[PDB]
Amino acid sequence: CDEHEHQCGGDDPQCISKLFVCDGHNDCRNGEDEKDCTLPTKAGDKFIGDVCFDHCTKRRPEHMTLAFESSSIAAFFTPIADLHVHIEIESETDEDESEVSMPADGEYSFADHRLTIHPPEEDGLGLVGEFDGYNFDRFVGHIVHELSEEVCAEFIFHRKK
Amino acid sequence: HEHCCSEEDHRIVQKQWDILWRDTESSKIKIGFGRLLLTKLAKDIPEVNDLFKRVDIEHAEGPKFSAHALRILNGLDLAINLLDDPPALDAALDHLAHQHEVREGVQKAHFKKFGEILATGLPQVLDDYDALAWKSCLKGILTKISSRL
Amino acid sequence: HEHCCSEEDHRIVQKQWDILWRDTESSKIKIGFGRLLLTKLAKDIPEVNDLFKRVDIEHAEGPKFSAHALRILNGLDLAINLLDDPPALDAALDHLAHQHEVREGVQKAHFKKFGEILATGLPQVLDDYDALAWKSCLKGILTKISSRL
Amino acid sequence: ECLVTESLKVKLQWASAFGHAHERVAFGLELWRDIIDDHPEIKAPFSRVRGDNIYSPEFGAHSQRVLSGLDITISMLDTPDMLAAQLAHLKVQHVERNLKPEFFDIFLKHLLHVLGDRLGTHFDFGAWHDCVDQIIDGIK
Amino acid sequence: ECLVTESLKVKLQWASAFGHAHERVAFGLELWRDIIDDHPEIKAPFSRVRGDNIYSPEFGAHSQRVLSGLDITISMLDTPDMLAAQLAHLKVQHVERNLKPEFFDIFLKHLLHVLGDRLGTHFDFGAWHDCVDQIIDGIK
Amino acid sequence: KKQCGVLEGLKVKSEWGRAYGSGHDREAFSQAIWRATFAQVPESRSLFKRVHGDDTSHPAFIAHADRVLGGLDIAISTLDQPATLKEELDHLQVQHEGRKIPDNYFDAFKTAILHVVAAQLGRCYDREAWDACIDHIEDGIKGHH
Amino acid sequence: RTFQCGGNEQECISDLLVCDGHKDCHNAHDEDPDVCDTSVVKAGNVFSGTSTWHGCLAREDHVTRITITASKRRKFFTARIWLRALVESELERHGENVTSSFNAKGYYNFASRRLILLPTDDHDDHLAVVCSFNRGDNERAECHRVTEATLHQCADLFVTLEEHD
Amino acid sequence: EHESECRGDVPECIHDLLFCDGEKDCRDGSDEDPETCSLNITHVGSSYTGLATWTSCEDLNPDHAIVTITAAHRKSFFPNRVWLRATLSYELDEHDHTVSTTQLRGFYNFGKRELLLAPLKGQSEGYGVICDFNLGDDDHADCKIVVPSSLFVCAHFNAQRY
Amino acid sequence: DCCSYEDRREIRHIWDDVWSSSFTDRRVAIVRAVFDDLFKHYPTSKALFERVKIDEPESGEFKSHLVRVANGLKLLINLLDDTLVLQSHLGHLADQHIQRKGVTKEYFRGIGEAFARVLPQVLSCFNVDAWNRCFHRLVARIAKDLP
Amino acid sequence: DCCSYEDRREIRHIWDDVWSSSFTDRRVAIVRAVFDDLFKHYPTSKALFERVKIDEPESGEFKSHLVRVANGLKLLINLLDDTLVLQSHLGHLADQHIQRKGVTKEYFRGIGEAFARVLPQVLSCFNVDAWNRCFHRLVARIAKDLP
Amino acid sequence: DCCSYEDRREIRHIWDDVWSSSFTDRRVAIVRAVFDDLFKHYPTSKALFERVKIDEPESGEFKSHLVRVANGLKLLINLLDDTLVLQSHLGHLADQHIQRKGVTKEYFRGIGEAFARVLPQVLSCFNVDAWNRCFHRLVARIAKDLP
Ligand code: HEM
Ligand code: HEM
Ligand code: HEM
Ligand code: HEM
Ligand code: HEM
Ligand code: HEM
Ligand code: HEM
Ligand code: HEM
Repeated sequence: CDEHEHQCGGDDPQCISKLFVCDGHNDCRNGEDEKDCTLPTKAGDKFIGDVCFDHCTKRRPEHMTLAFESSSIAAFFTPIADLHVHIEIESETDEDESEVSMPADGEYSFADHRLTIHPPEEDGLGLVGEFDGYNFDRFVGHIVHELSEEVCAEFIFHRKK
Repeated sequence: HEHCCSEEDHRIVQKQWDILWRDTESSKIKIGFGRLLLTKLAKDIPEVNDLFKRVDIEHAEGPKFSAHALRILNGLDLAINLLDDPPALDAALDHLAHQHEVREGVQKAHFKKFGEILATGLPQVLDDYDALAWKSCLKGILTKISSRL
Repeated sequence: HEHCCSEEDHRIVQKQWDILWRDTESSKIKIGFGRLLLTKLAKDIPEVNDLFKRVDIEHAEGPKFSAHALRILNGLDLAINLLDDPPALDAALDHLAHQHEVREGVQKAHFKKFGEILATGLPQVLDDYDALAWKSCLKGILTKISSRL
Repeated sequence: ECLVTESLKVKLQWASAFGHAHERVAFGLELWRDIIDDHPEIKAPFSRVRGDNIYSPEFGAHSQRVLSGLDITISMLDTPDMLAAQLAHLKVQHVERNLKPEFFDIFLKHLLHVLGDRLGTHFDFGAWHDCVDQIIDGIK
Repeated sequence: ECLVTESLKVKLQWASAFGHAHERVAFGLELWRDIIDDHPEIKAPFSRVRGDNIYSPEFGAHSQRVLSGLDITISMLDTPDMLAAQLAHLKVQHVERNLKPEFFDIFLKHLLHVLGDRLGTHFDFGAWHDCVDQIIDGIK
Repeated sequence: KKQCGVLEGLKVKSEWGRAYGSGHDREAFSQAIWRATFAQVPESRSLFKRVHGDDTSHPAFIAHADRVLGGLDIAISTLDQPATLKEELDHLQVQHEGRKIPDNYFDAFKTAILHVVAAQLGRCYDREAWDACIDHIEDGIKGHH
Repeated sequence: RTFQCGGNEQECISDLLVCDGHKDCHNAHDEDPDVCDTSVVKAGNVFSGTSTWHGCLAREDHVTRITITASKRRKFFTARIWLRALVESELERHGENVTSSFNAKGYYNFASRRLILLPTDDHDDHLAVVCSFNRGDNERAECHRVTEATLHQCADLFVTLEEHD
Repeated sequence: EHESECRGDVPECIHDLLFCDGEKDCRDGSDEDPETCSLNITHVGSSYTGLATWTSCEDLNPDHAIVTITAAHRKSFFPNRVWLRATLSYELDEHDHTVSTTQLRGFYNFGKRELLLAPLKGQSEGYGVICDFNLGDDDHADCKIVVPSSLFVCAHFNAQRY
Repeated sequence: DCCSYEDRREIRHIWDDVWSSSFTDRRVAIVRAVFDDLFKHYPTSKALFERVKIDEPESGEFKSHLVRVANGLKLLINLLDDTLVLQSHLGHLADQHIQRKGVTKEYFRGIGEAFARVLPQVLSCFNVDAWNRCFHRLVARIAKDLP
Repeated sequence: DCCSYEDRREIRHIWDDVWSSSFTDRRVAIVRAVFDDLFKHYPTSKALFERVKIDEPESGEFKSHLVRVANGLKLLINLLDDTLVLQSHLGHLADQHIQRKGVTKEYFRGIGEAFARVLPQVLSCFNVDAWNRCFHRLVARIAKDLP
Repeated sequence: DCCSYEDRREIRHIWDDVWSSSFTDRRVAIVRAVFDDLFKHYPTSKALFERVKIDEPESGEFKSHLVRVANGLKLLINLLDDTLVLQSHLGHLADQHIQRKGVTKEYFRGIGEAFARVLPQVLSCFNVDAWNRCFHRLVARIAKDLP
């Protein structure tokens, strides 16, 4: 595809702009952009990642947790469906058995399957989820300095069952 | 027909034409760059000076006229960024011609100059460009305007 | 397991040797570049001058001799481009020796000069090259020719 | 001492370093910019081509017509007979203008300069320097 | 003012910019080409090495023997005792030829020039310029 | 007149350069021609008993084929000078003259080169242009035209 | 543009020996059915599919369909398949549905598995088509229409094998 | 370089001397599992093959080449590496079918999964071989004969096992 | 009619096939056949070019004419990727043709065909439509006033 | 016998292991052991090199000899990727050895062994065959015109 | 407290959003609002800057003040990837503030907040913690030798 465009083609590539996936009506002449409007992440769903490598050091945790307060859909225009998420981190050191759970609010985009978390603290660390698109039990999402767009630390999340 | 203003050319145009607006806060650019194009027209054909009375052309830096200078370049801009997907552009320009139609005292020979100003005016304000390309596209915009006159 | 003229060298040769023929219409190149190699031979050993009577060497620019100059470089060329896959090359050169055999009055010591001309002649006509490499390969071509004399 | 083998090499190296297209103009303008920094008076005769500012167009046009000439010269440099003919016609163009015979001898010094950086250590100076003389003398 | 530390730095930077192999010859010939464009008379003494045309071989050979010398010098520049020994033997080679004492002082000016482009803004001029003097004076 | 057409003479001169290449593909480009020829005329192998022409992949034969192209390269190289061609070409006459070559065979070896060139070459060439030029060379070696 | 064997062992072989009826690779991967597979262009097959246009001849996105007409294989030089075909354009310009057509010759490699069609005797533009069957399967194919000289791309189109019988 | 990612769900990057050690140095302890310690590849007598192309030396034209493992030892106190000996053999093409036979020694590294060998000493035509088993199974490879000094790539052969 | 863009890349390759060499053997023989094809349809023009000894087909001079025509013609092409340097060099090349007698505005439009009848025999792949369209806008501008 | 090519790359690595430093501590100790191994088999040569105060094994001078031998020897190697500049610098280095007395053609063929004798003990991976082949064609071109 | 490193890359992007233009319309309006926010909390300082005709908010002069503050401030930032050139240019910029009267050590620690209270309203993504940390070590090195 080209830049902000999205590739719908199953067997006969058709290149369409990003703003028309789950638009509400047929744009891709296949008809393959409307099949996907079911949202995958339901309230109460709880993801737990393990660290891959970490240079953005607040508490440099062993592994951190992520939960969904509530998903919500703006009725009229729904490529994007906003979220409330806790982020729990249970640390340990010399001294203290500190805790944390900062609330934030992201949005999941049916377009490129990414979810975002807007910085929970003022430190300006966005968490950029990315699914593969066919799985939804795990994502390779990793943290980013919201200003600079630089990969700092990765985690591999899993759904719990 | 079918040949003039080929696909590959306007890709060059849009790229070069976009080098100006890479800067932010470009309101002042195209006010100024627009303010010159109308005055420099009046000093060739003096007749047209009468036409701009409603916008008060007598004040060059005047606010009431300045806001008109934006609307001409901005109206030209959407034309260039819409060059691809032709069937829309025809409708886009058709609505400009009709907009110049109800206005009286607009003579077809004026644009012929306005092209020659701009065709030799442009090469001062850009880094690089292929004159042959711009020549093709601006014949497209201008000639189709005035088709109602 | 024999050492002289190792694989990696002739790859260098073929690359450098090919820089000449990158140009098209190279008939005139190797006519001229061939015309010099035979004359410059006669002014060292005068004896050999008699051998070329059949081709009329007396005319340098003469057509009848020019067509002979091609055949020598062209015959040398196929030798170089065939350096890889050795067992063919042996048969290739073997057929040249026998071609020089039936001709009478060709003395083995001649080639020893013809190498020294070419070994010091070549460095003028190329951009870059490793003299050590060429030295190895041309000992291969020349020494194997004349093995019938 | 030139015209044979030692001439042939100048052709091959003329092909490479001279480049092509937008790379050609950039070559020419990089030449003159050498000599005008060295010998400031040389820009007097160019008032016809607006040699006030070399980077301006219309001189860009000129300097390419220049190099194009060397092509005609160097290209036919093998066949001696037809060589003089172009050299004959060429001088005629330079008769009607104010020159010094020393500017020519200066030119070849700064031309073989610029080819240095692109060819580094690889070429025969002897081949060029002497065989550009056979071009330059025909202009006197 | 040349000392244990401010000398040490010259060694490390000599390693990098000096390069290796085909890159070394290209370095040397890029040096002399600087000074001969600046001071045209300097090519008088080189008639032995055919310094008519520097790009020709056999001068290429020479200029590398030159730089190789600085290696011997700069390499031993830590141990003061053995330093003078090479400086002693070196001057002997330059006694029998026509020189001016000003060409030396010129040399170090144009050598530290060329290292500029390859090292950009990173090095101690003070370290070089003073510590090349300790090499140059031993030749007088 | 659909003859060597001195302009068209240099047409093939250019194309040939692009087909007959550098590197070891040339040795492969040779194999094609012969493997093609023998399949048209099974009994033509008898003429090569001296060169080990029984099997075509044997090293002694590979050498033989390069000289053939090598020789033919000289021909197509110079169609500019009508003098030197007739000189160089005339040499080939006395090469073949000492044995019996029917005019049927090197009509087929003509057909062979065409197909192989087309494949080897970049999708574009004019047959009727090639058809003339190599046929001029064929009239050459045959000795009478 | 040389044929790559693959398997236990691999190495180059020049494109002109690929399917010649002679062993050329050591393990014979080149004379096999799965690579030779004489007919992916047997006459009567029809291919279809749409084409975007990002190059010259700028117009709306529409449907095309190439159909193979002819086929030939000279049993002396067996290495390529010379063939004819017909190219169809169902574009709607305006005021009707107007259908362009032309005839095209060209050939089809076994080495590279890609056919190439040039228009014949056509004074009119008609830009040439080039395919490739890189899928390893014989239904689908990637094509793009190209100018005959420079060979730079234009109009990337995909095609499918229309159903036989 | 100089490290090897782990085998499991979550990729970490751990230094090469810590595999098959007898101490877990990962997150999950991938280093203890028989999906890694399995010796199936260097059991004595195994042999790899596949015809080689020569680029750098000998220019022999593609002909078969095998590697074989004559004897393997694993020292009880330093289980990180499997020391072993081999014999490379490849077909010179003269007239009759003939083969020159180098003789080798080297180690097998569980990290890289790549055994690497070297010529012994006073052996004609001293070559060495580098086999990477980075494909899925313990069979097939992408080897290369190299000159022992530079690790410059003499001859590249993609080898299987019978 | 609109040189466009793609047509220029079409040219740049076409011209690279005919021009490729450091020798002049080929570049001569091609351009000589252009005029040799021209004079057959306008024998009146042959009365001009007397200054160059036209009467001798093979002269030691006449070549030195056609050679400068090529190197001038080739000089045009290598500017098409960079315009605005064309006009300047175009206007110049125009004025060198008004300083003499006998320029038929009619003859320029003639040689436009002359290539179109003598190109397709040197090359193989060739675009008649392209070469013919972008060539007029060259010639139509070197015959701007008259002659 | 044919320096070839691959042998030269073989050298350029071997030589890079011994020569790697900006200090002279290592380059000295290696080359000194070359001659120290030489004189053991040709004590007659030791009668030469009296100019440099040979009799002192650790002199403030003698080092300043061996150091220039290395930097001269290392100067050879760094030319092998570029020939034709070797011959010139080879012929030069030859003539500097004919201007004195007591340099026998027999001595060079001796030191050829001297490296092979004890140069390995410094390195680990080493090719005797390579270093021995390309070294003669250096030395057998020094003793050509010398007795 | 330790400018560190990543904080500097954090700055270099933040500063690139505010400074991006060749026009001065934006760079002015931002920095003017800094002092306009400063004077609200320290009206005493406004008694200084009388030399520049402070009393006119839109003077033909006053802009020519703030403009040099920016280009001076921007001059600092573009050195952060290269230190040791900072100190020199830091010490210089310090001394230009001691040659006058009415510059209190208390004023600098004030404007440190002035950006923080009103620097973001211009940007969107912004790191308060970073910009606040690396800015003191700039300013706390200006007020060292000053009362
Ligand atoms: C070349 C591209 C041009 C464009 C895109 C353009 C566009 C416009 C538009 C859109 C308006 C109407 C504004 C509105 O609807 O509120 C306008 C007004 C006008 N234009 Fe143009 N224009 C162009 C060139 C010219 C030229 C060459 C002339 C005269 C020689 C001209 C004379 C006028 C006049 C007299 C008005 C009257 C506006 C008023 O009184 O408020 N325009 N133009
Ligand atoms: C170095 C590579 C050489 C090659 C590849 C070569 C090749 C050839 C070939 C193939 C021919 C026969 C032409 C034919 O049958 O059509 C020929 C002819 C001849 N060669 Fe050479 N040659 C070489 C060197 C020499 C040298 C060094 C001499 C003499 C000093 C020599 C003397 C001759 C002579 C006298 C003929 C006679 C041709 C005639 O009578 O028409 N060649 N050469
Ligand atoms: C070295 C070989 C030289 C060649 C081949 C050469 C060739 C030419 C050519 C072809 C022209 C233009 C003719 C035309 O436009 O029709 C010309 C013009 C000119 N040349 Fe040269 N030139 C050379 C050297 C020089 C030098 C060293 C100078 C020094 C200043 C010079 C100064 C000029 C000037 C001023 C013109 C412009 C004439 C005018 O505007 O009327 N040329 N030259
Ligand atoms: C800057 C440090 C310098 C060093 C280390 C140096 C070193 C040397 C060396 C080693 C030789 C050759 C000895 C031999 O081949 O046996 C030599 C020769 C020479 N040096 Fe220098 N030199 C230096 C500066 C200069 C300068 C500035 C000049 C200025 C022209 C100069 C002119 C020459 C000449 C002409 C020769 C040639 C002797 C001959 O060929 O007979 N040198 N130098
Ligand atoms: C364009 C067509 C041909 C050309 C240019 C050509 C050229 C040549 C050349 C250059 C040789 C080299 C002789 C030598 O090196 O001593 C040769 C040998 C030979 N040619 Fe051809 N040839 C052609 C067609 C044919 C055909 C069609 C045949 C047979 C069907 C043939 C049979 C032979 C034979 C048998 C020899 C070798 C004679 C021997 O070994 O004693 N040629 N040819
Ligand atoms: C089609 C493209 C053409 C180009 C680019 C071209 C260009 C040139 C150039 C550069 C010269 C040399 C001028 C000089 O040395 O200053 C020349 C000479 C000449 N051209 Fe052309 N030419 C073209 C076509 C024609 C045609 C069609 C005619 C006549 C029918 C013509 C008549 C001449 C004449 C007579 C001269 C000789 C000038 C003299 O007598 O001194 N040219 N041309
Ligand atoms: C094997 C490689 C050798 C090389 C590359 C070499 C090179 C050199 C060089 C560059 C010098 C200094 C010349 C100068 O300062 O102008 C030198 C000095 C000398 N070399 Fe060698 N050399 C070698 C072997 C030998 C051998 C084997 C001998 C004797 C058996 C020898 C005897 C000498 C002597 C006596 C000097 C001192 C010259 C003087 O008294 O000033 N060299 N050598
Ligand atoms: C926070 C960073 C600041 C920087 C980087 C800075 C830098 C500068 C610079 C470069 C000048 C112009 C000096 C010249 O032209 O040579 C200037 C002028 C001035 N600055 Fe600042 N300044 C800062 C803050 C302040 C503050 C907080 C005050 C007072 C509260 C102050 C008071 C002045 C005054 C009075 C002048 C005018 C000098 C004159 O009277 O001519 N500055 N500043």
